[PDB]
Amino acid sequence: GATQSFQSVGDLTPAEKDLIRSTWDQLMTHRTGFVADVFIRIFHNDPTAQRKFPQMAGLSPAELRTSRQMHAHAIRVSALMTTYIDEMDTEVLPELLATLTRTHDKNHVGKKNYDLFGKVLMEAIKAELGVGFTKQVHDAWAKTFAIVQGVLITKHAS
Amino acid sequence: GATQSFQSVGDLTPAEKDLIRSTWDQLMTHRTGFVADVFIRIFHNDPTAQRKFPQMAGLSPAELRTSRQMHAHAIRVSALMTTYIDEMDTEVLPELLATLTRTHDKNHVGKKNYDLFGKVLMEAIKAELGVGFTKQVHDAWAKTFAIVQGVLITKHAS
Ligand code: HEM
Ligand code: HEM
Ligand SMILES: [C-]#N
Ligand SMILES: [C-]#N
Repeated sequence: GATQSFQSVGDLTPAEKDLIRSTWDQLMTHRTGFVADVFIRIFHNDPTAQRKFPQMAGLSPAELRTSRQMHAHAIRVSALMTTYIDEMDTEVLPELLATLTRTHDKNHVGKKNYDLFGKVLMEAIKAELGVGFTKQVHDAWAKTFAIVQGVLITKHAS
Repeated sequence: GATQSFQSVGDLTPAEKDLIRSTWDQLMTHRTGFVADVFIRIFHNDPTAQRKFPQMAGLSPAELRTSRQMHAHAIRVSALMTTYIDEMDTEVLPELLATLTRTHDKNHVGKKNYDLFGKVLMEAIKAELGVGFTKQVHDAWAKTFAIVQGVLITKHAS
């Protein structure tokens, strides 16, 4: 329990920061790719997943890769993520994220469900095996998912 | 009452279409501009407005132009609108719009509230008085707000 200075308290650093801008560009050639991929994977270990997304709605877990009611979330979330990227240390990062915390905080998205996304995201970054991408991204992206994920709070405000 | 072919049944035409792509570009220099402007206006004639948006939440109708919890909706909705623009005759326009129809259809957004947005949008286009912009945009944009607005249905499905 805390009541803090609420900002994404230190967004890595300029030296670490810069990478997630030029890396995002590379991995977001594939708006339907990297994210729909990042998602079919989360759905394979977790059960709890495929039922809490209204439009994927319990119809067929495993069969995926792409088709109709899923190519929609592939982009929907991805241009809006290029909004979080664009607002990296730009004031409206609090108010932006909070309307999104209003979404997830409803259903029952918490600390369990979050460490599905954030380590399957780590695996997506392996398939772009252009040899050993530096350990500063293996700190940095881990440091981002640690401070940007709904600024940690969702149900954390008593 | 109908059960139709549901698509945005004829998105104007290539001849009319083209304009809303090169016009969108001009008017979406100002992501916080044109939309926050398009919105402060809706709020001046309608009462019903300023209370149904969770983040503008009843605190001060008239004072606006910009500040914190409103510069957030200014962009949020605008990159996602460049998604509808980008998907003009691209299959995922049904599934894209429908998750958005799921949002508005909840509260009580209907045919009344819609002809606030769509004629205040007409007025925004006047302030870009670069002399008399052709009557084909004064058909076309009127023809778009007539077929893209949550593909008309929201509460229209019995
Ligand atoms: C960096 C990670 C994530 C971000 C920033 C993100 C982003 C988004 C976005 C943009 C939306 C739409 C919000 C709106 O309605 O305005 C969304 C929807 C959703 N998210 Fe998160 N998401 C993330 C992680 C997760 C995780 C780990 C869960 C875990 C349960 C999750 C579950 C959902 C659900 C249930 C929806 C509803 C889909 C709908 O009907 O539109 N997301 N997310
Ligand atoms: C071309 C016109 C419009 C479009 C495409 C549009 C788009 C959007 C978008 C992108 C959202 C966020 C949906 C989400 O949660 O994922 C939104 C929210 C909302 N819209 Fe619409 N809008 C339009 C017209 C209107 C009108 C005329 C009303 C009338 C009442 C309205 C009221 C709302 C409300 C109540 C919100 C909730 C804001 C929030 O808490 O995020 N909008 N709209
Ligand atoms: C969010 N998915
Ligand atoms: C929608 N505003």
